[PDB]
Amino acid sequence: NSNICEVCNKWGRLFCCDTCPRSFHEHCHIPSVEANKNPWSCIFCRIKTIQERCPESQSGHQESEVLMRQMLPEEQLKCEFLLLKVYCDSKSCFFASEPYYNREGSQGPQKPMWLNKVKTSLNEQMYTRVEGFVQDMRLIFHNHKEFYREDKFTRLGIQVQDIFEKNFRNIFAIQETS
Ligand SMILES: [Zn+2]
Ligand SMILES: [Zn+2]
Ligand SMILES: [Zn+2]
Repeated sequence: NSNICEVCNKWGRLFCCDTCPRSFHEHCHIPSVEANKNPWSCIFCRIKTIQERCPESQSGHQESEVLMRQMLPEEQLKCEFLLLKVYCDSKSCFFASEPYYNREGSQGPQKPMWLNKVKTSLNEQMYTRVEGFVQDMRLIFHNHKEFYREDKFTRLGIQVQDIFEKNFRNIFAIQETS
């Protein structure tokens, strides 16, 4: 196995996947690493199995159809993995925990949102459709853009949203367009 956490790139108390070389901190994996289960397969492995069992799941889809899907187990898993893909970027630190807002010339968002809140909402099965999860995720970046206005710090929201959007298109096999 790997000697660092796949998500945060630090050593520590690591749980090792049995079907690939990745390792994880307990709460870096999503879902949190399962208590028993020998062997244990990580989320990357579980996502790969879905594709292999239904090759046609990789043909192009329309975003509007994807968002209306019910959060059955496979969609739940895909949203977990997309969330994990954002935490994999170090710039996710800025959007992880509950923000606060006191900047001259700006007002905080009406509906604050952050990664750990989305993590909890997945864990607690609070989303009934993919649209719920994607809306909260895009809301994180949109709040940041509006609040920071012309400060160059706005760019951090563009950068992390780009990671989200590329991974969304990959994981849910969105039809490629020009
Ligand atoms: Zn970690
Ligand atoms: Zn694995
Ligand atoms: Zn099939």
